[PDB]
Amino acid sequence: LSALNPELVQAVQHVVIGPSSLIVHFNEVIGRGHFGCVYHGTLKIHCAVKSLNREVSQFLTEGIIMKDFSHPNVLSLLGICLPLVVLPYMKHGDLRNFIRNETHNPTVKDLIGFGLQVAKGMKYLASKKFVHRDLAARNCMLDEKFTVKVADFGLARDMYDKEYYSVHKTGAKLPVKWMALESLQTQKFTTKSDVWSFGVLLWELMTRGAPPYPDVNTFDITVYLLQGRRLLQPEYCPDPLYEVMLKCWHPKAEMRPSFSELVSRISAIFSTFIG
Ligand SMILES: Oc1ccc(Cc2nnc3ccc(-c4ccccc4)nn23)cc1
Repeated sequence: LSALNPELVQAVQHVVIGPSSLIVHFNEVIGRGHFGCVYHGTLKIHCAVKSLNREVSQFLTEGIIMKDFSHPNVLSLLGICLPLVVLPYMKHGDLRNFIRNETHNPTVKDLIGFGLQVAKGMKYLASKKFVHRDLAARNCMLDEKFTVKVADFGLARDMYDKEYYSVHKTGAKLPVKWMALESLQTQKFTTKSDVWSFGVLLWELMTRGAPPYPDVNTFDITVYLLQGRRLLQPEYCPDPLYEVMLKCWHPKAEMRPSFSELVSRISAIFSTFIG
């Protein structure tokens, strides 16, 4: 109902996909989230179609807001099929699996570049006052040109790897090993807590997808961090990039670099490498 919407009525025509335009292939699964499976689709362009099972006014507004976001390093929304979430197909899947995959071998320069692309995507999102809440390598994806896109947000938001989410008093399922100290304490999320997660993501990139804090159990991470601890420097992580990570994990949220600063600092480090 258009009356239930604000003044975003004129935008509904652009976000809605007619069921005649979309072919969905329920015999080929390309992701399993807690809210539903995602399937190959044809819209002629290749797409990913997300099922939602395991207010309509609010669902449409979320889609309208999301479709307006456009950056080469942010996963776009193609539209909603009245429902089914229609996303661009990502040939190379999520970033964590890609870097753990022994088929491909990114160089250190390639890995830093993935980091830089994430930073640009987050710089965009931050400029729109959008807090991600769940930035991690598992939640970024690569397309056919190996272009990295910040994903897992808006209508695409889900837990795509349940192992890394812990049940809280609140009952909330939280990615504790990617969370800023203050978020673990208050469960509030800010752009500055996204910056903390970004630091962990950089660590993931430089270890080619190692799990962070393996010998720490769940919410004991707060105890671990408060002992005066941070993730160790990976072998092939350049010294200045480790300094960047430590800045992302500053105990004072407001002292952490902006995503704009991260793009600048990382572009510089990236530029020193060949191949
Ligand atoms: O080709 C595509 C496939 C799935 C999606 C949905 C989606 N949106 N955001 C995210 C973030 C992570 C993952 C994901 C998928 C598999 C394994 C681990 C994580 N999926 N995802 C979009 C396009």
